[PDB]
Amino acid sequence: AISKNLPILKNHFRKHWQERVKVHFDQAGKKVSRRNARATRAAKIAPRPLDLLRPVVRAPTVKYNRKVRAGRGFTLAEVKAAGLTAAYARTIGIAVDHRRQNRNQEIFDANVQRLKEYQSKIIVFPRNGKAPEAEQVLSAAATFPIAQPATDVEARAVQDNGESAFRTLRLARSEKKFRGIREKRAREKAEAE
Amino acid sequence: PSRFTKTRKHRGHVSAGKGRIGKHRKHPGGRGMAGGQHHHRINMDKYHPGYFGKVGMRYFHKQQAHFWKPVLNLDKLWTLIPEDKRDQYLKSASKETAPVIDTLAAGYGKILGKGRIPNVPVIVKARFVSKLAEEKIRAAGGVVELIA
Amino acid sequence: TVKTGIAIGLNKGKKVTSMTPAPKISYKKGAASNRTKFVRSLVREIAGLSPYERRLIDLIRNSGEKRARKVAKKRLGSFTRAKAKVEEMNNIIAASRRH
Amino acid sequence: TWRKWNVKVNHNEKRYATASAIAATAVASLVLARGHRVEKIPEIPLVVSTDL
Amino acid sequence: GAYKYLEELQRKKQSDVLRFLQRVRVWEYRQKNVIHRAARPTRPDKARRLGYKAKQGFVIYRVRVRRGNRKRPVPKGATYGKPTNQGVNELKYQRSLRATAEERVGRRAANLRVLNSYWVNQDSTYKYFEVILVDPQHKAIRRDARYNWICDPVHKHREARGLTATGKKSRGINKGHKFNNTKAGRRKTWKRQNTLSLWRYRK
RNA sequence: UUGACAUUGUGAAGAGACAGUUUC
RNA sequence: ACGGACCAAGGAGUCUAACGUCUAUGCGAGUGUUUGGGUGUAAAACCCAUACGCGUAAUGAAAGUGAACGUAGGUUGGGGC
RNA sequence: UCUUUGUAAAGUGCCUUCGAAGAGUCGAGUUGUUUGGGAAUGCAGCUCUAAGUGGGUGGUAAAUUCCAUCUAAAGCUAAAU
RNA sequence: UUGACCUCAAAUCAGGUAGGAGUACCCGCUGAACUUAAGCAUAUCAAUAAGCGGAGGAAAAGAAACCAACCGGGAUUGCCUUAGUAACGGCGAGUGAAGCGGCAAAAGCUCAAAUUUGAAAUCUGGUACCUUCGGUGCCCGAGUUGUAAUUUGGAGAGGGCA
Ligand SMILES: [Mg+2]
Ligand SMILES: [Mg+2]
Ligand SMILES: [Mg+2]
Ligand SMILES: [Mg+2]
Ligand SMILES: [Mg+2]
Ligand SMILES: [Mg+2]
Ligand SMILES: [Mg+2]
Ligand SMILES: [Mg+2]
Ligand SMILES: [Mg+2]
Ligand SMILES: [Mg+2]
Ligand SMILES: [Mg+2]
Ligand SMILES: [Mg+2]
Ligand SMILES: [Mg+2]
Ligand SMILES: [Mg+2]
Ligand SMILES: [Mg+2]
Ligand SMILES: [Mg+2]
Ligand SMILES: [Mg+2]
Ligand SMILES: [Mg+2]
Ligand SMILES: [Mg+2]
Ligand SMILES: [Mg+2]
Ligand SMILES: [Mg+2]
Ligand SMILES: [Mg+2]
Ligand SMILES: [Mg+2]
Ligand SMILES: [Mg+2]
Ligand SMILES: [Mg+2]
Repeated sequence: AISKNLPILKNHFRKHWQERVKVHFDQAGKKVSRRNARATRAAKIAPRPLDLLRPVVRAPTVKYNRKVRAGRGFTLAEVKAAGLTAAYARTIGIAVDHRRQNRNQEIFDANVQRLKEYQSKIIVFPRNGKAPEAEQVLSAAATFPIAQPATDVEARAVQDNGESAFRTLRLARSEKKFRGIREKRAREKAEAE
Repeated sequence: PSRFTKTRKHRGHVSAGKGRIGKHRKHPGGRGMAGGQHHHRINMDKYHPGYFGKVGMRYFHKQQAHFWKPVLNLDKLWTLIPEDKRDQYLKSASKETAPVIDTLAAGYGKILGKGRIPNVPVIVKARFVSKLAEEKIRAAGGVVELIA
Repeated sequence: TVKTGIAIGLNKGKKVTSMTPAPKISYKKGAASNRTKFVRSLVREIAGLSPYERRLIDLIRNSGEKRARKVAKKRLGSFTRAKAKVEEMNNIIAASRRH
Repeated sequence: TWRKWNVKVNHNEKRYATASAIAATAVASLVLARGHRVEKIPEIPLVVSTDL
Repeated sequence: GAYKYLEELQRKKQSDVLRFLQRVRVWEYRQKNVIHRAARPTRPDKARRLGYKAKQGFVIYRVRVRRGNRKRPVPKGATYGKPTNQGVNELKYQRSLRATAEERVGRRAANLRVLNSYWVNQDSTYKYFEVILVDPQHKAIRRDARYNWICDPVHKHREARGLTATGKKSRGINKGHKFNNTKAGRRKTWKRQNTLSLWRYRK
């Protein structure tokens, strides 16, 4: 029934919803279990740092392309430029992504330098021999954090030529909107001698 | 808590506040939005005009991220400079050394012109700008550079 | 080609330094090979034509390519496949008629 | 089971109440009223050496 | 090799050669039992590319299944409900006939595991299929690391659970926006989308 | 129950219209 | 007119999702630690990054555009000073 | 503590030709069902049935130009659930 | 006449395997109506209950014929969001995802299509012995209507050079 001045509600509770109620009573228990699992895995793989090194990539879409973030793995071109094979990089703790491609030089150099830093800061134990002392560092991400590149200086000179950025945007929008009809018009005008 | 509810006060009183005649029942007028066009019409038309019918055209598979464009007014433009360089820039308004404000980095898509910035030159980098916002920035002595 | 450097327009977007990644071996999934061209030619001259291919060739000879394309669009599922099939019938007719 | 059991409190209000409780520990009348036998304590707050 | 010629010639199903072979073979299959063992694959290249190998422990069965719709098995066509559920005749089974074929062969040969199947023939009444099966008990399969995965008990009756190629297609197991209802299992997706999730500190 | 397509192939006649096609 | 032979015990506006008005509290152009991580005397308490929600802009079906003539205006009341 | 092994195995740079990649399947029509998927989201039945600089997808049906992106019709795989 | 081959049989032949139970969770099939719409048929309940088949300690999914349209991301799963939104709906009642972003966990790969052709290099079984979750010798058999090595698109292969 409808009465009084109230917003129209859309509470979706017309199915057997009480059969599928999940209450996360186990939030604390699962946090403890995750911490125990991490401690167990760290002990099992010691002294490896519990996570692979990840590349820096640009987030897609207009909403997020202003930010960089960790990607899945380094490209084959990036690994080759760093001077090692993908098969060996995967064995020395480098995530490798065969399906990502490089079209951005700044990203490519950033990831190559990231691999150079990793290889400079890494110690690889010989396959057969006496291992030297090495304390376990747990986080490659904390050791090699992702940094947002600097886009501009803090302050500089005003260089104005009176081009009216608003007019620039208007004219770009108009040029795109009328690009097709102008091409057609030029096509028939060219055809008519 | 239950001890503060009118249910405790209604103990001993027959109808529990629901009335002897009206006599609280299950769904006397229907369930949910039943009767919006028939017997709840007056409430619908008085409190929710425009509820029934279609307006406009559909957009199949609309992605809200395409329309991401948060707005920043000129009167808040100077809050994108951290306060500890803010006063240093406010005094000595210099054309040769004017602060650069990257509004996209701050998380904005378009600069709007609610107006009255101080008469100090600034380089405002934005994806979009309103005509009045650009005129006020240029009047203050700055410039808008377009970025993507 | 290059991004203009503004948020709208024909080539909108940020101007970055391009790199032209090396070509994947995929993107050549549909490429023909000498092995496959030989196999397909031999199988075609072994098996011959389907009844609807015979009908298409007859229609090309009598009624023309427009009606042949219409019938091939009915038999296959799409206009683009009809055009490709009619072109292949035309090559068959030309090879059977030449010399 | 899906009755609400835990209650969210704003972090700042939690810190407000903690600060007030800490300051109340330094009021002799408040501790005595709360029920502690501090009638012969030298001074409140009571600070002892780090050797403890 | 010759498998490439076999692959290309099999695609010429309305050529005179294949029309003749299909008519003779369909009569031969119709004479035999509905399910019967095949001495060798009829299409060896197709069996190869579906995973068949000519070694002990690989078995081929041939099965025919009745074509057409699934008539709703209600007495006298009476459905006791609303008009939207009153249909009897134009209803379609949600699994393919090749899935029905695989399941009947697996029931016949419960000691084996259905690996794959392929179409071989059809007439108006029956579609004919050949099913590749692997014997999990044969030591030639228990060794040979490339194939002893199917000895794992989790692969019991995968044709019954829709884990073959036709089973995954009928289940709609594919990537992309066209399969939003069915990527991780449609009943699992429905449970996830219809679960009320409440936290300790209510959001 | 009636029509269409599929199952569905092979000879002729010959209504023909007209290298052949096409219904009959 | 209907229920009630008698007594004991049990016996009926609850919880949840979303929300309106009002009130209290914190902080305020911001606000929300508790998805998660850290930590722990271990489902508690304590601590925290990036995001995200709502808010700080509207309007149009939409493409779009987008808030100071002026002591942020004038007139009439207006508590207090 | 034994051991064995390089003419085993694997890896990398430059020049040349090449580079096989799944068919009653994809796809199309129609019927039923299903989906938020709307000139049709998936599935299935019947009919038709491809190609190889090809094919699929790019959420308004169609023709004509491009462009982007992946590589189906075969298969295995722990954890977080 | 004798010996093969193919196909099909028989045996209380040698050795195995399937069935049934449980079924909270999982993978499919089949499949309602009560109910709501203040009536009712599409719709809703609900792609649910009941019915049927099939697993495991998890299952399923899974290394893109993906998402996108960006300066691009990059197997699968799950949480927080997206969002009660785009959209569907006697456009009524109702219903209703997905991309991006933060996070938990992270892991990658295998066949078919290629002449070993100067050498079927492959495999079951039986038997004898032994260091017995197996190994070796011998033998029969399987297999060229193709068992090994080699390659899986990110590649990779023949040749040359190093
Ligand atoms: Mg009273
Ligand atoms: Mg009473
Ligand atoms: Mg009463
Ligand atoms: Mg009433
Ligand atoms: Mg009325
Ligand atoms: Mg109905
Ligand atoms: Mg009465
Ligand atoms: Mg009485
Ligand atoms: Mg009584
Ligand atoms: Mg009582
Ligand atoms: Mg392929
Ligand atoms: Mg059904
Ligand atoms: Mg699997
Ligand atoms: Mg026996
Ligand atoms: Mg009703
Ligand atoms: Mg009623
Ligand atoms: Mg009624
Ligand atoms: Mg059930
Ligand atoms: Mg078990
Ligand atoms: Mg699994
Ligand atoms: Mg692949
Ligand atoms: Mg993903
Ligand atoms: Mg919202
Ligand atoms: Mg629904
Ligand atoms: Mg090799």
